[PDB]
Amino acid sequence: DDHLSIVTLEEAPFVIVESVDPLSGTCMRNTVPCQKRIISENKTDEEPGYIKKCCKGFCIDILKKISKSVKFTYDLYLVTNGKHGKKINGTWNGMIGEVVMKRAYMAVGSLTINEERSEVVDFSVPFIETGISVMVSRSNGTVSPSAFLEPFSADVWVMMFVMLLIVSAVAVFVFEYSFTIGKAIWLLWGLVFNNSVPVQNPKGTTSKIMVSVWAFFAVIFLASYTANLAAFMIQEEYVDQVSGLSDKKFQRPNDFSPPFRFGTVPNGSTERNIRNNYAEMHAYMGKFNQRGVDDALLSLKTGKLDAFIYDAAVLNYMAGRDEGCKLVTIGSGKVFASTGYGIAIQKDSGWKRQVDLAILQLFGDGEMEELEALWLTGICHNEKNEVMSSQLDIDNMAGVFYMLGAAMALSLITFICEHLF
Amino acid sequence: DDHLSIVTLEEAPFVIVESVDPLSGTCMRNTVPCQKRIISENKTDEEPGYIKKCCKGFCIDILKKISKSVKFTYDLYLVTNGKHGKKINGTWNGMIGEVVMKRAYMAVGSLTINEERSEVVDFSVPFIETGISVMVSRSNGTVSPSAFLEPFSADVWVMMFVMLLIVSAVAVFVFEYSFTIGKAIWLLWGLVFNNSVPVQNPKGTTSKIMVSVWAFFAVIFLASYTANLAAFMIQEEYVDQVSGLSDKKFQRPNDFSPPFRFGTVPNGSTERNIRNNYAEMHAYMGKFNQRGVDDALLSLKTGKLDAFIYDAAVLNYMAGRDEGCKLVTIGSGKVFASTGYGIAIQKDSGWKRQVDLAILQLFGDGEMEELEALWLTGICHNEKNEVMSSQLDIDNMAGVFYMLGAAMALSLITFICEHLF
Amino acid sequence: TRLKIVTIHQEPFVYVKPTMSDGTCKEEFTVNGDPVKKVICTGPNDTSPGSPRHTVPQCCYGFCIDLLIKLARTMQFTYEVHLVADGKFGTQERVQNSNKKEWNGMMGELLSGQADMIVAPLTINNERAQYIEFSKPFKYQGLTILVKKEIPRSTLDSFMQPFQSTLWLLVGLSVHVVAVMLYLLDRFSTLSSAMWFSWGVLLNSGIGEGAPRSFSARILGMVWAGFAMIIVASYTANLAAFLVLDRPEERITGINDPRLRNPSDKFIYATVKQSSVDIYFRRQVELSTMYRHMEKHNYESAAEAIQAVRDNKLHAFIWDSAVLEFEASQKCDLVTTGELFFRSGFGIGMRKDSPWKQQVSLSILKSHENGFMEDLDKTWVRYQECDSRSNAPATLTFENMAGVFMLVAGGIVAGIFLIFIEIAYK
Amino acid sequence: TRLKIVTIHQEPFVYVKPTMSDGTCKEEFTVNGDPVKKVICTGPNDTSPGSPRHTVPQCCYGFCIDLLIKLARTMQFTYEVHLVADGKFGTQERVQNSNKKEWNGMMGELLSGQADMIVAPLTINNERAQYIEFSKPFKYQGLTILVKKEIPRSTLDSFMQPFQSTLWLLVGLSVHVVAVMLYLLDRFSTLSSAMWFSWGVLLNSGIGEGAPRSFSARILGMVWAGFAMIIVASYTANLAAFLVLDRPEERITGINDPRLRNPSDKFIYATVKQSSVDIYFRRQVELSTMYRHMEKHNYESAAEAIQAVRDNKLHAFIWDSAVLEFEASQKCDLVTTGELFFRSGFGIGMRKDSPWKQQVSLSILKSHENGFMEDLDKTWVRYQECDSRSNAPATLTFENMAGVFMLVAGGIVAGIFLIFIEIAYK
Ligand SMILES: CCCCCCCC/C=C/CCCCCCCC(=O)O[C@@H](COC(=O)CCCCCCCCCCCCCCC)COP(=O)([O-])OCC[N+](C)(C)C
Ligand SMILES: CCCCCCCC/C=C/CCCCCCCC(=O)O[C@@H](COC(=O)CCCCCCCCCCCCCCC)COP(=O)([O-])OCC[N+](C)(C)C
Ligand SMILES: C#Cc1sc2ncn(CC(=O)N3CC(C)(F)C3)c(=O)c2c1-c1ccc(F)c(Br)c1
Ligand SMILES: C#Cc1sc2ncn(CC(=O)N3CC(C)(F)C3)c(=O)c2c1-c1ccc(F)c(Br)c1
Ligand SMILES: C#Cc1sc2ncn(CC(=O)N3CC(C)(F)C3)c(=O)c2c1-c1ccc(F)c(Br)c1
Ligand SMILES: C#Cc1sc2ncn(CC(=O)N3CC(C)(F)C3)c(=O)c2c1-c1ccc(F)c(Br)c1
Ligand SMILES: CC(C)CCC[C@@H](C)[C@H]1CC[C@H]2[C@@H]3CC=C4C[C@@H](O)CC[C@]4(C)[C@H]3CC[C@]12C
Ligand SMILES: CC(C)CCC[C@@H](C)[C@H]1CC[C@H]2[C@@H]3CC=C4C[C@@H](O)CC[C@]4(C)[C@H]3CC[C@]12C
Repeated sequence: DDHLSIVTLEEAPFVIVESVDPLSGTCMRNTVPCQKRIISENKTDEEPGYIKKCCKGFCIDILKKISKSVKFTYDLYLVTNGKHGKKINGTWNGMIGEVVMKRAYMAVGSLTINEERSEVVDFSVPFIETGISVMVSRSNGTVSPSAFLEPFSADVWVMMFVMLLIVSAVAVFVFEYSFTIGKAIWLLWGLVFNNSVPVQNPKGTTSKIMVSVWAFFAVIFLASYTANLAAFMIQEEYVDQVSGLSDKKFQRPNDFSPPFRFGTVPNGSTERNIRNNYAEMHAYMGKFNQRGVDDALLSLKTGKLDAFIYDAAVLNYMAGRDEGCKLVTIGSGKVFASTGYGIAIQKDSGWKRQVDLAILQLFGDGEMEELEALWLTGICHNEKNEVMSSQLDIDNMAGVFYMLGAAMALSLITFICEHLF
Repeated sequence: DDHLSIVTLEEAPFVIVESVDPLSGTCMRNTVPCQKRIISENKTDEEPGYIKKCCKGFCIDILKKISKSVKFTYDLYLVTNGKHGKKINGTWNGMIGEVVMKRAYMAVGSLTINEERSEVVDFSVPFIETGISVMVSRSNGTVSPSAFLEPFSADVWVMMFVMLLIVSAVAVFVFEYSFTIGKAIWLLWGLVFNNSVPVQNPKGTTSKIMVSVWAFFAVIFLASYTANLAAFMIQEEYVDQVSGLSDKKFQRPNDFSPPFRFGTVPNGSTERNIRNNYAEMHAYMGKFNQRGVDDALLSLKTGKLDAFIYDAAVLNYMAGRDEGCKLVTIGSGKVFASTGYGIAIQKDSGWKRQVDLAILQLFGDGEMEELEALWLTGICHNEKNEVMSSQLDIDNMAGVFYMLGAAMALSLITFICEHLF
Repeated sequence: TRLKIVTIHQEPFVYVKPTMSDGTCKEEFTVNGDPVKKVICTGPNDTSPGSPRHTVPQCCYGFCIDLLIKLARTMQFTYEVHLVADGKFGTQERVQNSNKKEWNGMMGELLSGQADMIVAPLTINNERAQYIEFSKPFKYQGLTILVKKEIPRSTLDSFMQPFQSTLWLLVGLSVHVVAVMLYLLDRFSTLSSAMWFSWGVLLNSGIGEGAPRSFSARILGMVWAGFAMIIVASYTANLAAFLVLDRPEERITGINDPRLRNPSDKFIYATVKQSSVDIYFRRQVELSTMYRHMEKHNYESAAEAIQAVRDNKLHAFIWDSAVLEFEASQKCDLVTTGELFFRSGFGIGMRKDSPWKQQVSLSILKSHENGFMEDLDKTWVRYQECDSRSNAPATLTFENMAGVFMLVAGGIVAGIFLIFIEIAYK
Repeated sequence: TRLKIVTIHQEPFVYVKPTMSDGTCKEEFTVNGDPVKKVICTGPNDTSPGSPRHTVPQCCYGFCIDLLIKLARTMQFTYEVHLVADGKFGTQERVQNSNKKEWNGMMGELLSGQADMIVAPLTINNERAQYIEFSKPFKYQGLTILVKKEIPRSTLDSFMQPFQSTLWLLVGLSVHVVAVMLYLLDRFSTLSSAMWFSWGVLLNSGIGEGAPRSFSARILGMVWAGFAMIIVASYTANLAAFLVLDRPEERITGINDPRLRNPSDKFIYATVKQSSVDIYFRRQVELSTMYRHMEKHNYESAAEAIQAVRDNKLHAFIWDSAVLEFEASQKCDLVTTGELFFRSGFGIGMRKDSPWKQQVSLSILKSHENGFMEDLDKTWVRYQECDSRSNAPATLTFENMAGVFMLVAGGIVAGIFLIFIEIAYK
């Protein structure tokens, strides 16, 4: 028979559950209902709740179209014992607990493909990339102090001053054939910076021609300096908090400033991988684990937790759905372990080929790339660079005061150098 | 039985026909077959061709999902006697010629709903708005001569030159208690326009304070004048060639400059409406009619024809798919007669209700608004405003030369007014 | 012959105004000297009658009214107009937890036989077409979005804005420090003419011709000229970036914005209760998720919804283009943005057994081909009071440059005090 | 034990180098002092055989090669590598107008038994998965678009650009006219000191302190100051609009682009012949319409396609992100844009009856969990030679400000002539 059950877990946008309509009593249109069991009657096991839910998402719709692809009906129900699955005491739990104990024959959800979960339960072709990701409230903002020199590169600035030296040293050549070099530097330079200052102009007719062909250069200099200026004085270079998993901070949390509060959700594949690859990290991070992703988000916003490690796809989804773009994954979406969301199957079953072809037909005809944007998209998904419509504080405009202070001190250095020599 | 034939006309993006694959010999995937009637063997009628055509598009996809909605199969064939339909000599032609002679029982294509076509053949709910539209090679480019005064309105300019008189008439008050008003106007005004000119500064200490609190105003004036400046000097106001159908040009083509070359495709609903509503226009435009829309586009680009009138939707499609945005409908997509593309049905048939309710779920669920962008979208359909990255010719910067010439003449007027008085 | 007609109030289509004197309103003429035809409307004093439940004989006029009069002369029938009490277009609901479904608004009365003809901008829809048969659309349109635009959040209400107030101080304090070092580096290698160089290099007023004399102070004066240029050029460039904000943030483009997918505290949007847009929202697959949001924000009618959009009470509104476009044309503060989704026009619904479907459809098609309602479009909604200011840099009005006038004015009134101080100084 | 492996040349995955001396290439080390492991490649010289119609021994190295060596030590098998002669990934075609369909490229040999293991960036696909079974993807990726960016068509190759050359003349002619009227309106109510006011008001050089004396000429001098400000401010604002060309960074955004829907003379784009993208083009409903276009522009391999993109021969290219991103990181002239559509990773295909599918899949998953190929990613493709700060304003290099330097230099050389002329003048 083609009728086979489907089991899932209420979590992530892939599995979002909705209740029944008060007036209709049924799920909405194009909705396959769901099933769940409840435990009551004190110590004994009571009858199941048999509340029929409406649980859908980016995986459930794929289940719909593969159901029409292979022409099979099904029903949906949820795991009650366990969430993801751990081979605790040699017994699988959650998703794998259901699959190895049969009575499911299928499993659709955010189940991570890995060797441990595959040795007993083979997986189909993954339909979306995922893995491990670290997301933090990585947001400081550091305007580079030399943002007022950025409009030109150092090569151009230095060539500007060597020209100002070799033009003022000829305008006291085209003018000797009381206007010395000390006043041609002070003229030729007061034209570059608008024409604010009081200068002492030449008097020969061929030297005013040179001051003019230099004032045109000043006009182009200030036209091409100030072209981008209020976008260089507002451009903040955010510094990422943690370079990666293998950084010196995570290796030795203790020998630094008070260690980063980083954790995960225990009894999951993310903790499963980290305990194997980094047991020393696992020993410390066991104390910072939290029940769910919502708890992690609240902890990060409140500041008690300052880093979170979890599945890549879910964290990527939660990044774009935040009040502001404060929370962002480390590495601009960097994944330290590439896996995929597969469909759990019983070993040596002929449905695997059908499922693989049904999944790949979506890649081929490209009818789910629009489904990618239908749900997994947020406001923060398109950051508006670092420039905005913001005032200029003293934080922004403080490479000009450093230069003014540096000359405020070099003038005194050369003052004493005069008064002794 | 539910099997009813479908007829169509090869026209517009709704009906685009492709041949069979040389290696496969059949239509592509998801392509309903099409048939077209052929005539040969000199005067007599030859044997049937039975060519395997693949006619698809927007209306064809609408037909596909309405056929899946109502669960009926069909076949597609093309009209050869007539294209759209004219009740010539009391006999219907084309689409209506087929429908009144049955052998199709249905009609999907670029068919316009109107009373004459509806009195004999009822139409379903239209799936897209359309009608009559005039498209021309609308182009020119008129940079307004006073684009150098547009950064501020007239209130602000006049109040600037009233404040300048007020300030210069007090800086020779805060300065009495050789610097007369003639030099406070020439100072207070040489600061507004950068500080290029040679001025004669005051000498009292409380008058330099006024010149300074005015130089700060000059700094804000030139910061807010030049903020948008190179977008006002480049902003071209295109003038539409024809206001509308009922303009004095179309009413009396002859009593003007050589009359506009405007025509259509004869034997169609567009000419059908115009001969009724404006027969005087029809008499003149009969000589400028052309065989097909491609001929119209080529004629407009070559310039022999300088206006085209046709169905709204087709012209809107062709506007966005041109080399450049030279061709565009008059009125920015204005339609002078609102109609819709309906489906031609035999009168007193129960399929009309089914067809209406099978078209309307496309509106309700919104699964064809994406179909709207799937085919009917062009590059010029989005445009890039009137500002670009373009040099400034004289045409752009010729409101500054008009002002310079006008002062070049007012100075001489006041020169002779001195030399006489 | 005798026909009963229900109508809803819609500003670009149905102008409703309570009658005065005996119960007949004026005969005011249009701009082109044409009379504004009126019809009697025994309509409720206020929407959802309640305590003032009185059928005032108001007068109605507009696009639909002129269409009614044209069909009245063509079809030779008598009619009366009375507004719907609930003031809704119509949706399908149930009461008392019963299997049967009941209609609202127009179909809550037309289906009951209380109304024979429906004349209102009623959008064609599946649930609407199941119970009544619509005629051909007399005006094709699609849903659109009206944004607030009351505050584009880049409003120069002050010209001191480009810099933040602990940088104005530190620019106006770094002038005196550099002056009192130009003076000291020159004295020990005048004070008024150092303090004048220091300023008149910043403001570019070119006032004060004293230049630092000694080689120590020419370096500091040179670098202060550089500092003055960078300060003033940053003020100028940042003011421009405030004014060249003619492209305001990210405008919603159709029903595509991710912010529409997910409800948020800042972003709020809704439509009219029991309207076509509600059916579209529940009728879209992805739109069931945020259906929770606007259910608490939905307005009873579009008039107060648009009033909320004008004020800082609603950000984005969704409604038929033929209404929102007209409202955006009458008021400059409100504009519409985004592609027109749900391109479903209006129409005239008919009863299943009403012997007028074919002939009324032919009548409206005839009105299309002869251009009668094109003239109605030009007469009723073609004012275009606003301008296509989009893709066009704005012009800085007065009250948009009033601060600099107050600056120079306040400089005068301070100078008349400073002159007393100066004469007293000697 | 004995296994035959075919591989294709892909720069970020497969580096191919013809061996010299006896037939082994160098043992060059990486940046971190690690040896670059090599394998023997009996592939055809210069892609197609041509004149060197022989499988010349070569050495291959890269990401896939290191994955091969890891699986070689784990699985304990012998292998040899030889490049595919046709140099294609593989598509399904027919010959001699026969019903049977034949494969080319990798599956033109693996399906024939000539290859046991496939190690190449072969995208997983339906037509590809029907004939062979793919393992788990060892690198998930999607298709992306690489643009030319060689010329953004807003390149200031001169500073005289902001004005057109019949406005430079008419600004440099309107100086002498206004000078010779300042002089005449002053004389009859000097010429050198009028011609100096006239210029030094334009350039803002502040040179020449003569001011027009008579009331007639002060009006003309005032308006010439206004004209000079508007001229120079238009030059400045238009230069800025040329330099602030950050907007042209907005280019083709994924497959969803109207210019991709329709072919055009200007816009040309294509991919590699008989590749995954060709199948996706024919596997897409809307993409059959313009499939005519790239059929005449498609390239034999991605290397020469990218070379064409670098030059002015191809505008937009479509290929796997893992390749185009690396190429854009190595060369600053090429960057990629658009969302990653068709997010289908690579994989290792297997024969239907080959008894290694499960164990090879477990091996690659184990390599994922232990972070071996994360180290491979850092070693092989992580150079990041190009700046990733897109939408960051650029810095005007030399050769991007060389014209003004030549302007002042030319002023010097013309001045040494003008000084001879002036001394001779007296
Ligand atoms: C000896 C020679 C003497 C020469 C004297 C020359 C003096 C000429 C200079 C004139 C400019 C001074 C105008 C004063 C107006 C105050 C505005 C205010 O308080 O409101 C703003 C706050 O203001 C701030 O942000 C704080 C600024 C501190 C004073 C600035 C001193 C340094 C100026 C450095 C100048 C460097 C220029 C660089 C070029 C750019 C905010 O506005 P609001 O919130 O809407 O409140 C309305 C304000 N209202 C209450 C007034 C209605
Ligand atoms: C008595 C007192 C005397 C005072 C004298 C002061 C004089 C100071 C003024 C100096 C500026 C003049 C520099 C000349 C350079 C020529 C450039 C050229 O030919 O190439 C360009 C064409 O050029 C044009 O478009 C035509 C311009 C005509 C000459 C301009 C005269 C008016 C300048 C109005 C000035 C108003 C300033 C307003 C502020 C903006 C194009 O470049 P290209 O295609 O890459 O070709 C390379 C060029 N190359 C062949 C040289 C390599
Ligand atoms: C006189 C003089 C010189 S010589 C010089 N040489 C290099 N640079 C820039 C630089 O080193 N870098 C830019 C970077 C941080 F990327 C590296 C300069 O800015 C100057 C100035 C200068 C600059 C602004 C001024 F306002 C003044 Br006064 C002088
Ligand atoms: C002195 C003086 C005055 S008084 C005046 N009054 C009105 N306008 C503008 C105007 O009338 N309109 C803008 C419009 C076309 F929309 C209508 C001016 O430009 C001026 C100038 C002026 C302006 C630029 C100058 F450069 C100089 Br000198 C003087
Ligand atoms: C009191 C008072 C008012 S009412 C007012 N209305 C508008 N603007 C804007 C403006 O003038 N702009 C110049 C621009 C283009 F930059 C924008 C104002 O600045 C003010 C001031 C104001 C503000 C700061 C002040 F310091 C002073 Br004194 C007055
Ligand atoms: C000979 C010669 C060359 S090589 C060259 N390379 C770059 N640029 C750009 C530039 O200088 N810019 C200043 C900016 C920021 F606006 C862009 C040039 O202008 C030139 C000139 C040139 C051009 C016009 C001339 F009039 C002269 Br003389 C020289
Ligand atoms: C103008 C001459 C005489 C002296 C003043 C030098 C001025 C122009 C410039 C030269 C390079 C500049 C520096 C460039 C980079 C940095 C590094 C940053 O961490 C602090 C600011 C600082 C240190 C800038 C201060 C201003 C600075 C020192
Ligand atoms: C500033 C004092 C000395 C007056 C001299 C400048 C006067 C005459 C200038 C200022 C604004 C100028 C006008 C700006 C606008 C227009 C309208 C356009 O269709 C033709 C040019 C024309 C008509 C210009 C003519 C000259 C003008 C009126």
